[PDB]
Amino acid sequence: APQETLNGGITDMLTELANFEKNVSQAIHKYNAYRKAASVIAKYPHKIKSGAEAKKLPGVGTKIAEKIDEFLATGKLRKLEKIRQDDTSSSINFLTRVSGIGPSAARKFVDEGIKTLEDLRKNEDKLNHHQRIGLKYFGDFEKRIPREEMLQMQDIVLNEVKKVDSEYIATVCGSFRRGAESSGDMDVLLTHPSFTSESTKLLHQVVEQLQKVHFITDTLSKGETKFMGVCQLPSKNDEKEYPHRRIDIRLIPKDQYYCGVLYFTGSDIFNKNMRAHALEKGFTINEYTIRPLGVTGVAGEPLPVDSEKDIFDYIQWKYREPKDRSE
DNA sequence: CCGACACCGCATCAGC
DNA sequence: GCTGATGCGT
DNA sequence: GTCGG
Ligand code: NA
Ligand code: NA
Ligand code: NA
Ligand code: NA
Repeated sequence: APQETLNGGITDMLTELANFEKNVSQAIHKYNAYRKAASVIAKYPHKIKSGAEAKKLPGVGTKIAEKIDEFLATGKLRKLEKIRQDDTSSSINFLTRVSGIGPSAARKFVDEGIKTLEDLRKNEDKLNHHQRIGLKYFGDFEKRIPREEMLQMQDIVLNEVKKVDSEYIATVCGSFRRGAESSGDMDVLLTHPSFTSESTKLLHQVVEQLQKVHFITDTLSKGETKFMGVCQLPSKNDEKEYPHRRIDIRLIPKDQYYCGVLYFTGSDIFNKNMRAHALEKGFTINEYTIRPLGVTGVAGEPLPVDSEKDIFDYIQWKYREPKDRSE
């Protein structure tokens, strides 16, 4: 985990570029290209001396190598400096930081003169439900969640779920499950023996109880299988109130639950490699199932999975702890 | 050279 | 009103 | 923007 001081200037630059591609130029693939470049460089255990050196890293190509050369010789990048001062682009880029406001909404807003949160605040009528909530908790949503708070949050979630029906199975996934010391939000995977792929309010009852005890404070979206909202830990009489947090709850069929827990636990890298290894072993693993691949490439019916290990067993790969799934 | 870069639930829009 | 497409987010 | 069939 090389200190940012190594190539932080370079990594910051690529990430800033990444954001403008995504939020202003609406070029999602260039956005991911810059992210990938910044990721590989952020991991590089050496202070980069030239673009040629960086180009050796997978994800860093001709254009980025050239930009690195400019940054190393001048300490900046003309194209980035210019776009920072651009009132329109900087505003569009900024507005996307509000949950619910994507590249399209941000452009539409800036086009009609709405460029700041203050502007947004004065124009509630132009915001949909999600966006109003995103505006309401703008600061809180950008704050991270200490593991200690994630544990208290888990305590409430697991308690209320069991209270609704002791047969529910709930698992808080994400980096939190891998042992991370901080999380950006809470991702809860829920299932019930009564719910399977080929079988016929399970989610509603849980969301409702969480609201009843005033843990869940707002709802961004809610259907029969996925809830996205806001929650807040109860504050101690006198204590500063805790920040509002983003929490998602997904109801998944029992027979596909562990493939789900596996995937949403990550990391994104571990998923890539495991899915790779699975292929060569003659298996295709996605978010919902693991299936065998015949000699001509024809996928067969999904294999029974009753635990994460079952998945690991199928592809000959000793079960690895979540704490060791960094890659 | 030029297509891939993931799949999908929900809220909401666009077209009929 | 219904159906499909789009925006957004994870 | 980068990769690769
Ligand atoms: Na490269
Ligand atoms: Na946003
Ligand atoms: Na954003
Ligand atoms: Na019971």
